[PDB]
Parts: sequence; structure tokens; C-alpha cells
Amino acid sequence: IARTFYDGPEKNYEKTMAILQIEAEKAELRLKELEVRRLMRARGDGPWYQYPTIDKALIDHSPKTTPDN
Amino acid sequence: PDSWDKDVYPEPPRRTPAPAPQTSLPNPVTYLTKIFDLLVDRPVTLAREFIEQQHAKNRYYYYHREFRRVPDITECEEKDILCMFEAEMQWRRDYKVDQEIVNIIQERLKACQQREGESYRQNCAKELEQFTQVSKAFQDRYSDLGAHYSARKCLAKQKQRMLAERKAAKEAAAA
Ligand SMILES: CCCCCCCCCCCCCCCCC[C@@H](O)O[C@H](CO[C@H](O)CCCCCCCCCCCCCCC)COP(=O)(O)OCC[N+](C)(C)C
Repeated sequence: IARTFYDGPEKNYEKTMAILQIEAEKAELRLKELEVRRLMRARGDGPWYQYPTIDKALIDHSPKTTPDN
Repeated sequence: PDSWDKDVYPEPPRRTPAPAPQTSLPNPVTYLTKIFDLLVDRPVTLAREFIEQQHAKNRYYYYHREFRRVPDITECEEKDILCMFEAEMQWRRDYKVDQEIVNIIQERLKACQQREGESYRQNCAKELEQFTQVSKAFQDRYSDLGAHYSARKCLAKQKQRMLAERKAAKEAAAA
């Protein structure tokens, strides 16, 4: 029965090791992403949560019929 | 027989007295046991001899599996999942082996109680003492961990006991 239907314990052991490594890395990445989201939304100094401002290319830099703009 | 180790499961030298007939009457037990021998023990012996002859023509082996020692839970970092996994498996194997040790000791105790008959209260003192020691050690190691036990909870229990013992020793030193 063992020879026909089942493998040795090492296969399940090392597959468990691989699964545990993947899951632990995913958990750490989730916590890191939450912290990064919090910091980026608080400071606004990252790529995320960038809200539009007025384009400076819309300004007319011409004499304006009055010396003081 | 040679199937089991006689030091792990010891027995006394088995002193039995010789028959001392005091009556001219015959012994029905001896006559009945001769009949039982000739009528039961011989055909069974022949069947076993045939079966063993068949077995000897096909001799193959199986082996006891060997496990090396991996680092314990004490040498594992807090979130290192792989080392914790290996240590937890080793701890569970050790727990099973300890249970079997207790089982062996209990078997010795029960066998001695049956063997000694009316003198068991005095003649089983050593087995009772061995069981007391093993039971105390096992209870210290594993009791009250509850369901969902692990190596970490066992380590926490041992640390708590060590702290209590160190405090008691230092307080007795100040006496
Ligand atoms: C001989 C008498 C004394 C001993 C009797 C023992 C009784 C055993 C027979 C009963 C069957 C046991 C249940 C089957 C469960 C096994 C399913 C699965 O786990 O096994 C697969 C194996 O597949 C097998 O083909 C299972 C087939 C069993 C299906 C049962 C069908 C019976 C139906 C009855 C039909 C009879 C006639 C019908 C007339 C209409 C594994 O696939 P694999 O990926 O390789 O695994 C790798 C492991 N290796 C490396 C060891 C190979």
C-alpha cells in the first residue's frame, strides 16, 4: 500500500516548508504595504495619493497693459 | 522469547517447586495435561513448523527509521518560520517518545502487581518508585499545556518553573 499509493515523509515535510515560507513572506508584505500606505497618505511625498494641482503651463508671462501685472 | 529486550522488560528468575505426591490416587491434572499435550500442542507445533519453513524461504527486512537532531525552539528567532517548524516537529516526536516511556514503566508496574500475588504491596516497591519518578517528570514537562499545545508553550512553562525555583532558592539562601 505504501509503495503503490503514497510517498515518503520527506516530500510532505519539504512541501510544508515551502508553503510556510511563502505564507510568512506574504504576511510580512501585507503588513509592510499597510504601513507604507499609512505613511504615504499622511505625508503625500510618495507616488501614491497625489492629488492634482494647477498646471503652471497655463500662466501667461506677457506684459499686461500695466507694469505691475 | 528473544522477541523483546529482557532488560527493558525484566522478570525474576522464575522459581517453581517440584511435584511432591503424597497420595496413592492419580492426578487428574497430569492425565488431562498429557491428553492436552498430545491432542492440541503437537498439531499446532507442526502447523507452526510448516509456516516457519515457508517463511524461511522468503526472508526480507524492514528498518527502524533514524532521525537526526535539529536545533530546538530555544535557538530559533522570533519569526523564523522554518526553524520553528523543524523544532516543533522534533518536540512532537520527543513528546510521543516520552509517552511511550511512561507506557513501558506502567507495563512493568502492572506485570509486577499480577506476578507477586498476595505480596505485591511489598514486592512492587521499586516499580512503584520508578513510576512515581517518571510520572512526576512527565507531569512537570507536559501537564496543563492544554489542547493547541506547542513547543513555545512548553518553553514558557519551563521558564516559569525555573524562575520560581530560582526565587525560592535565593530566598532560602537569605535565611
Ligand atoms: C490483494 C488482497 C489483499 C489486500 C487488499 C487491499 C485492498 C485495497 C484495494 C481497495 C482500493 C483502496 C482505495 C483507493 C484510494 C487510492 C487513491 C489515490 O490516492 O491513489 C492514487 C493511485 O491511483 C490508483 O489508480 C487508484 C485506483 C483505485 C480506484 C478503485 C476503483 C475500484 C472500482 C471497482 C470496479 C470492479 C468492476 C466493476 C464492474 C462494473 C495516487 O495517485 P499518484 O499520483 O500516482 O500518487 C503518487 C504515489 N506513488 C508515487 C506511490 C505512485
